[PDB]
Amino acid sequence: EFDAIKIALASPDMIRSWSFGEVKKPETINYRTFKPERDGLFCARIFGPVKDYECLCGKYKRLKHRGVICEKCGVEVTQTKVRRERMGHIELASPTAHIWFLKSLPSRIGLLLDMPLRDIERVLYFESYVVIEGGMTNLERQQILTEEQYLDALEEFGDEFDAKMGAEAIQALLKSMDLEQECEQLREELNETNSETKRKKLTKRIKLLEAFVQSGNKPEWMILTVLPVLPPDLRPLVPLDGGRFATSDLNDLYRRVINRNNRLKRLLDLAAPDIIVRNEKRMLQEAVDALLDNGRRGRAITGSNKRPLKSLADMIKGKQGRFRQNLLGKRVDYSGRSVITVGPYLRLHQCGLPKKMALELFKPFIYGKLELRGLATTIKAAKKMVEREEAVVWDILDEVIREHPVLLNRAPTLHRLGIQAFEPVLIEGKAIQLHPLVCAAYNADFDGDQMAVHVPLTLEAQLEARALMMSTNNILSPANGEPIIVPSQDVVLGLYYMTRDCVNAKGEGMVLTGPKEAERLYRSGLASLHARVKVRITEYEKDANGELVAKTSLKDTTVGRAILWMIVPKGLPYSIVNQALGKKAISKMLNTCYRILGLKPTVIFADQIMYTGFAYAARSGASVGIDDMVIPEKKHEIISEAEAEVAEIQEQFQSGLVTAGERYNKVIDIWAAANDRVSKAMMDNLQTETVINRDGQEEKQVSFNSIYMMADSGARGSAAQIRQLAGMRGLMAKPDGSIIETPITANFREGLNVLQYFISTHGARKGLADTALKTANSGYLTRRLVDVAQDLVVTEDDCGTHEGIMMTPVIEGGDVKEPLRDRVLGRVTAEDVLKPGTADILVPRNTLLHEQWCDLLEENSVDAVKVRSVVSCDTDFGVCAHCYGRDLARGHIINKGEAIGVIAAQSIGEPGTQLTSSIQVKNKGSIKLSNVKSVVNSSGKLVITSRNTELKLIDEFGRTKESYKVPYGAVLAKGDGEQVAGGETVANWDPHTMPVITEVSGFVRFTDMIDGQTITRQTDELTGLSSLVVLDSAERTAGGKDLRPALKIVDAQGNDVLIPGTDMPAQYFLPGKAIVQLEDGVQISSGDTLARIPQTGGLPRVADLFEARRPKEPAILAEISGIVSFGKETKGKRRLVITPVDGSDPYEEMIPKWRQLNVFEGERVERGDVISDGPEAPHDILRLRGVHAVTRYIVNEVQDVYRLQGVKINDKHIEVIVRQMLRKATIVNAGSSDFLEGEQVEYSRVKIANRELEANGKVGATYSRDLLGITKASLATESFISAASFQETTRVLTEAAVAGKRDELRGLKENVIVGRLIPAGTGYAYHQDRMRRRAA
Amino acid sequence: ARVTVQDAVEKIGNRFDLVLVAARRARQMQVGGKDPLVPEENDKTTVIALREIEEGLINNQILDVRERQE
Amino acid sequence: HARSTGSYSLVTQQPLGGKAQFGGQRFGEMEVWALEAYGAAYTLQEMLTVKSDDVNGRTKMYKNIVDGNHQMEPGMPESFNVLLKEIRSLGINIELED
DNA sequence: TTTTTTTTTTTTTTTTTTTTTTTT
DNA sequence: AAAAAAAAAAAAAAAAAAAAAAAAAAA
Ligand SMILES: [Zn+2]
Ligand SMILES: [Zn+2]
Repeated sequence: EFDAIKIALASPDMIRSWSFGEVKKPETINYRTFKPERDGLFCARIFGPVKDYECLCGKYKRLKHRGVICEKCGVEVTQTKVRRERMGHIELASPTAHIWFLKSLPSRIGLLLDMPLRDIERVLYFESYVVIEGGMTNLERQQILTEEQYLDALEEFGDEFDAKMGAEAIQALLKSMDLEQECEQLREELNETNSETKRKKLTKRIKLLEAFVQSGNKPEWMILTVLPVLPPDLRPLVPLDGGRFATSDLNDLYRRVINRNNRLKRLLDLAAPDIIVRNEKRMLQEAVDALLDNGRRGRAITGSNKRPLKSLADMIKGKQGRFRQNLLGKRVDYSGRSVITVGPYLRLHQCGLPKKMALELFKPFIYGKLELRGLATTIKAAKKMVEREEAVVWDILDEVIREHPVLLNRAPTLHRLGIQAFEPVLIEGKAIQLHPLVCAAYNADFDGDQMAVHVPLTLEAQLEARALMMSTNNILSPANGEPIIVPSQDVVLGLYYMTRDCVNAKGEGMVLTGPKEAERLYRSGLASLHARVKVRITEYEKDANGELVAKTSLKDTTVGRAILWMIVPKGLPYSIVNQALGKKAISKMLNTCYRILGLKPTVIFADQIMYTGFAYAARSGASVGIDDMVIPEKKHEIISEAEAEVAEIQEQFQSGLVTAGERYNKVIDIWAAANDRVSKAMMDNLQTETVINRDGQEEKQVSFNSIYMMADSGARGSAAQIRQLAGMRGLMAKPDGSIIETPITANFREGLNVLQYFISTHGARKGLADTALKTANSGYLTRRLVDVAQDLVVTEDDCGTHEGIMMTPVIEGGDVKEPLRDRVLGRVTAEDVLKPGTADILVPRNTLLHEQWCDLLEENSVDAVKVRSVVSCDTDFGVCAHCYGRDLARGHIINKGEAIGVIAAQSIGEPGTQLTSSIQVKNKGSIKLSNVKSVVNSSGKLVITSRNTELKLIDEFGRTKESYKVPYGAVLAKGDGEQVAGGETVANWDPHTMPVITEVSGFVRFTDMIDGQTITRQTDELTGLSSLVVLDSAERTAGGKDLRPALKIVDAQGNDVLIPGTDMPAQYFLPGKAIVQLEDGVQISSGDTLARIPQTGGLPRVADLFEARRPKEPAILAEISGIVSFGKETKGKRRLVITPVDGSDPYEEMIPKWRQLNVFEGERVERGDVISDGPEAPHDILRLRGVHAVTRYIVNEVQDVYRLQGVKINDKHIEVIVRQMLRKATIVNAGSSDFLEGEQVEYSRVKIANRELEANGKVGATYSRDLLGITKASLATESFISAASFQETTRVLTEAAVAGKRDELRGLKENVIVGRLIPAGTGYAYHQDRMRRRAA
Repeated sequence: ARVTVQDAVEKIGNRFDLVLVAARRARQMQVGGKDPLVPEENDKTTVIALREIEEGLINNQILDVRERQE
Repeated sequence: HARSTGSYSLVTQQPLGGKAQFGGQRFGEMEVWALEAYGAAYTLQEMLTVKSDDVNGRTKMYKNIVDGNHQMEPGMPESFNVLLKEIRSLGINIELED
């Protein structure tokens, strides 16, 4: 088969080659005999016959006349399907411009001639003339002229002057260019020019011209001369039942075009006046514009139905276009759908299948088996027998169904666990019975949510659905290493009720001879389900070298746990089933079984757990009545206290003691406190209230009140969803998001009056609307993410590299949010981890860190691990397997072939439907400081003179547990290495004020300070001290504006005090609005304060992060290390110049004046230091801080957003999306290579080019990495078909055509469209073979 | 009757050579040229091939060896 | 409702609308990622090659299944040819170089 | 008085899955 | 009786990307 797809412009000769006959008339079919109208969009001698092996004239109507052409009518006697391929060609009487190559915003013709698009559209409208090589006499080549100017020029010159208008003039301009000479001249201009905007324009036009020259295209081909016509079948004219014809809009546009062309040719023949022929030419231009791409130039022309008709463009692009409706996914045979039910008797790997639907699906299989068995003489007899539904067909169907998996698939398949293959089990009825547990994976609830079943047909597909997609194989999610078979909401309640203890139940305290005796006692009713007893249990352990050893002991348990123990497999220990067994305990029991035994034991264990949980929940009869919501006895007392408090606060407001805001805050505070008290009283009276006796007075126990059982167990409940039943339901928010002063003090057990219920509808409608729009935004985000990752396929075993990120546990500022184990588990390291006792290493360089290695690390208490990350993988066209790590739903290293890009995209996108002072030390440890500059203050304490100081709590074990960021100028109560106790405020600072603390001591002298010009006169009347306030630039006189107020500290002798350590005198050039309090001749110490200068969403934030959109406040960083200074200020901005001590000085930056600064004109700041302050732009982080910095920032941000809502996403996926995000690079130096100076080239191409150049003696080029948003990181792709599906299609296809690009069908998308095998899954090897046979 | 393929992936690595090898073996068994090795017990060619792979009497190497013998 | 050999469309050879028209289900853009995430290639290949689109392949597998042979002859989707023709209707020339 | 940068303004894309009196 | 295209339509948010026009700010 073919290997690559080429796309390029169409020359008129090529269009002639495609076609098979010109169309000369608008007719379609005769109304009396609906047969092709000659020379009409439906012909017979041009676009093939209408009937198989039959001519239109009917002279030859036999197969034996194959290939002949009937003399009467000239029809080639062939198949009718040839009508699907033959094309025509319409010869325009005038050239017509192609709208795609005219009105695409980077208009190809617009910048080809360097002519403004307005002046081109004016020409196409016959509104003005244009010189066409008129000679260097009086007018220029590209000069435009109006009617009067053209007439004056014609009077001036009759000859040696050529001017025209319209498509003819544009085509002449295109034909008259010299691409090579123009390219050389423009390259010279680019070399000489310096203007950056002019530079970019010249490089863009150079790139266009060079692309044209390299490709076989010619500029004149842009202008349309010969118009191809789609084959008739693709625009059908079928007669609807009853003599009515259904036709597409391509026909209307083509008819319009042919009619206009006929009128134009007739007018030219008749020699009509200039105005009429010009009008007809313009109208033909508009008609062809509508046919090519309707609704772009002018307003879309409608039909008789008053709607914008669909043209070829609308058929290509759009969600209804061929790409996204008939290529990337199509309706599928051997398929069906229905509603679902529970069907708990099923095993984990078989779903029900209605008899009727199953019969319809597997019909060809039934026919094959029947004609094999001989019961059907012919296929028609078999069809009739199946249709009548004979009794023999059922045995055949049950024979076929035996081993033939069917793929169940829900409608929103967000992630790969939304298509799973079960083994059908025939069921009477019309419901697709589905195993209950898998609902958790599907998020399928039996409220009428429908499901589709597909049937794998081929042998390979059957084995695929048997070995990859089976439900029993997906016992572990792709996003995180936790199971996805957690017993969900009813099985869990059954186990919880069945694994419990009652202080005194029937038959408590006897001794049993094992689980069998316990079950036997329970069934007869002699001993209650849960009564404390002693049982002899044998538990097995595999501590030996794969050999199980048993140990028998007389454990103390309940009869319920004794019954449960018969289901747990051999290996697990008894202590797992010796507790309350809620939802976390049971899920962790499943996880322990999976990790200790394997897969099959855990599958059978899950099935048994489900069966027994259902059975014993049934035996419980766990109900819920109106006596199971015990409203607290002290609720009314709390509400009375709250009302008294709010009344007192209102009275205080009447006295004016409290302002409106303060009283509002106090009232909300008291209401929150009262609500919390009520909830606590509720829980105390609900969870422990049950009291019984056992040979004594009384004793308390965990209560069996049904709602407490359904809340504590985690089975469809929570402490939050309760307290709206018994205790008051708190406060409700208004549409603005505010919190209403008066909460609603009635729960659901007591009913809500009119106003309180009406208040409690803002929340409900806000939630419903948020969900309704969140599903849409999440779908869009998932599509973009998976179309940015739709190339990542693991093709290598190891890239052989050392680079990697440094993974460390994350600390928000307080306690650790996530330890090192969760983030590091199942990844390949980058260097030999070594214990704090660095005399020996800890782990090898390239060992997959499984559980044992992580536990060893925890024992040795390591802080950071240099781990290889996908962002750093050195492979091209993929990533090394060792770079990715553990497979996440396989317990081993990733498998060479898994399409990590798609699974990572789906993992990130699925949760989208689940989204929208001082310091206090907690633990006892030693203070540590990182990147800190500090000096002793006037009072003997320590003051930080650095910006990026980080405090850490190094416990006695040497591991950080707490981290803090300190602003500039903070007083430390203690010092580094000083052990401190919990609750100690080691440091404190003022949230307001910006200090200018100094570094020297001595008398204060008024240096470069002038009243009025630099400062004003003001006195703090509160204390009577005169303060020296610096005026702003917009107020101070220009005379003193050049002068910056400063404070040079000197001694009593007049000598200038020099900065400690350094030699420069200490001068602090104060900025505007600085309030110096201390006056002249005032002695000050080091660090004395001179001026106390005064001062998102869940899903949208993730969308912005992956789009890499510059935030509202683009906090600018230190572009280069060096001392700061101010240059020539301008009106709108300040000139900040950063000059290194020994580097290049000239760089400067314009900063808006209103922006707040953080450098006092003398702080030497290294590269990357935040100059402004605010949210960072990821592009800045990538450009300055490197590659690891931006990936770290993105990972941290997205993980914060996700963990905020309690969703886990292993960081590999975000890293993969990041690797795809920053994949392009812009050349800085061309070097010995052959790359343009500023051209933006894919990273892999430049990388391999540089590597293979360095293999030679030539010097490689320098590249600056670039970061592009997901949408733009997708639209700029090597292949054009892959980028032609998910985005603007007109732009992509136009760019591909003009560039003459060439796609090679290498990704996960182009192969999908073309129908060939996939280079990711089972087809991987095949593709490799296809590569190996080639070039061999 | 079969449930899982864990032993199969343990025998043949990559869980993708498994699918292809089982597919080819089942294809030989299905078209009426060849005969099975493991005693058929009412299963289908796919599950029989997976039984052969799991028990360890066939893999890509053995399959190619039996092919080149013929 | 389920379909196995219902009548196909005319413009792009594919199954028809659901239920009353006897059509299949939509293996949509979101249901092809669900397979690519797996190691599923052959199943996807058939799901968008011979189950819906390729004009002769579905008939060939029909006869094979009736003949007891489980295989395919994938060919190329007819909708891809439709897209090629529709792109060629514009002024852009597209072909399949080998 | 010309030229480059930066800013503004207009325009172009995207926005979930399935189920009728009048000329030839 | 077979065919056939004008209109005066007018209308939407929200958000963001990208190209074109306009205004500083010089030397
Ligand atoms: Zn004829
Ligand atoms: Zn690598």
